[PDB]
Amino acid sequence: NRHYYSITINYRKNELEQKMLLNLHKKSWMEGLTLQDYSEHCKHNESVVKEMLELAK
Amino acid sequence: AVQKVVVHPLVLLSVVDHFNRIGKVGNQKRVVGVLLGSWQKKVLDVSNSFAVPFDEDDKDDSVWFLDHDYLENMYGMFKKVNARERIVGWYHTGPKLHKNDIAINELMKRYCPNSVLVIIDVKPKDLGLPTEAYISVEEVHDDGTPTSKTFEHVTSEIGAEEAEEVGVEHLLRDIKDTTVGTLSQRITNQVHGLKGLNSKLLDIRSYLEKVATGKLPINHQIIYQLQDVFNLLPDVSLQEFVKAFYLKTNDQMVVVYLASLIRSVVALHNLINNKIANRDAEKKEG
Amino acid sequence: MILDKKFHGILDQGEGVLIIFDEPPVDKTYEAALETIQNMSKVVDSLYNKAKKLT
Repeated sequence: NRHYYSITINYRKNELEQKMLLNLHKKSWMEGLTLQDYSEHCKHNESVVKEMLELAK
Repeated sequence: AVQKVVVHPLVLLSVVDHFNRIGKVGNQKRVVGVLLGSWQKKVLDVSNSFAVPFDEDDKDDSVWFLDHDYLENMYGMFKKVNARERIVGWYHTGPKLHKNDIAINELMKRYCPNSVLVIIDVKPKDLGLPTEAYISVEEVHDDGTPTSKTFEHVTSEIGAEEAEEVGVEHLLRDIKDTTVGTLSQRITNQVHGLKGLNSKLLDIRSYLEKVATGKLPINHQIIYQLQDVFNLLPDVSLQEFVKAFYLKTNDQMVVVYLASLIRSVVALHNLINNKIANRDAEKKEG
Repeated sequence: MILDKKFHGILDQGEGVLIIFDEPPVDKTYEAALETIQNMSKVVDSLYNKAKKLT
C-alpha cells in the first residue's frame, strides 16, 4: 500500500452487443435447425437413459 | 475435405466492432475482412482476425477494393507475434450473395490456398445460426453447364477454448447453462416450435414464389430430392409402432412409480416434523 | 428341458406349433418391485410413528 494504489473498474453494454452476443451464445448452446439432437435423445431414452435409470434405482 | 469447422464468437464481436466504429457514415455497405485460422489440422479453428477497408460502387457491382500491402503487413506482424495461426479465407457482413464475390475470392484463390466464405447479417434479428461456412470448390455439373465456382454449405459450431467462456459468462450474467431440469428443458420444448415456424415460413414462401415465378436455372434438380425427402414419410399409420408406443408408455409408468415412491419417501421427514416439532413447541411454549 | 428352463421355447401336441420368445428387461421389474416392497416398510413404519405420536 505504500506509494501505491488502484482504481475501480466498470463495463459498458448497448442493445446491439447484448442481443447479438445473447443470440450467439444461445445458439452456441443450441443446434443449427434445433430439431436435430432433440429427437436423438428422445429415441435414446429407450437405450441410454434406461441404463442410467437402472443405476439411479 | 473439411467436414466441419469451429467459429469463435470473437470474430463476430469484431463485426460488432465494425458496427461500432462506423460513427454514422450514411453508407454502411458490405465490409470485407480477413479471417485467420489453422488450415493445418483437418478441422478448422478460428482464433482471431483483423480488418481491411472495403468499398464498392453504387451502380456497377463489379467494383471491389482490397489492399495487398496492408494485408501483407498485418499478416506479417501477426505471424511475427504468433506463428501458430495463418491465413485461411475472408468473410462479409452482407445478407445477400453478390455475383462479384467470385472475383473477390479469386484473389485469395490465387495468392492463398482455397478460402472459406462466411455470410452473416448486419442486424442480429435472425434467430437461426448467424454463421454459415461455405467452402469454395469446383464441382462437375450434371446439366452440363460450364464449370464455375460453387459454394457448398459446411456445418459449423459456436464454441470457445478456455477463458473466452469465462469472459462471456461474466459479461452476460443473464444466460444459463444446460442445467438439466424442468424450466431449462420446457423452455426449449416451447420456443423450438417457433424456431421451426419462423424459419419454415421465411423459407417455403420465397421457395414457392421463386419456383413458379422465376428463372436463372439454379439447378432445381436437388429440390426434387427435397420433395422426395418430404415424401419419405407417407403418413405412417403407427400400427407397427404401437408396440413402441407401449414400451414408451411403459417407461412413462416407470417414471410414475419412481416419482410417487421417491416423493413418498421425502414426505416422511415432513409429515413427522410437522407434528413432533409443533406439538413440542406448543407444549413448551407456556 | 423346457421345465429345466435351459433355453427359450414351448412344445405343442395337436397343432405342433413351436414358439420361441424372450424377455430382455429383467433387471427393471425386479428392482422396481424391490423398491416398492422396501418403501412399503418405510410408509408402514411412518404410520407406526404417527400412531405412536398421536394416539
